[PDB]
Amino acid sequence: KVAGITQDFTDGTTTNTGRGLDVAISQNGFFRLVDSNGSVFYSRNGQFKL
Amino acid sequence: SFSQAVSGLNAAATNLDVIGNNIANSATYGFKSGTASFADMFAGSKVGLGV
Repeated sequence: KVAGITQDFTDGTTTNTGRGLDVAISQNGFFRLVDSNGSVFYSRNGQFKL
Repeated sequence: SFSQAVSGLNAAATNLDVIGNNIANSATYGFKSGTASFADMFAGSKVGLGV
């Protein structure tokens, strides 16, 4: 029986893109996002816009 | 890549031509000597783009 899928949470590299509205975390942490329903989510992809 | 180089070449060509023009016109009467004035070019990032 498959007990579960387990994810590896090691850090990747740090690609430089030169854009203005983007950030990247270098240690443990997550950005907190709020959807339109009200339910909160946690993420690590750092491409933001207006 | 080529932007740092072709802009420097285009700047130095006009800097040579404004010297050659003075060297040619050093014998006329109502002439005033010219000089170029450059300024660097920057994007929103930190490295340069030329001149």
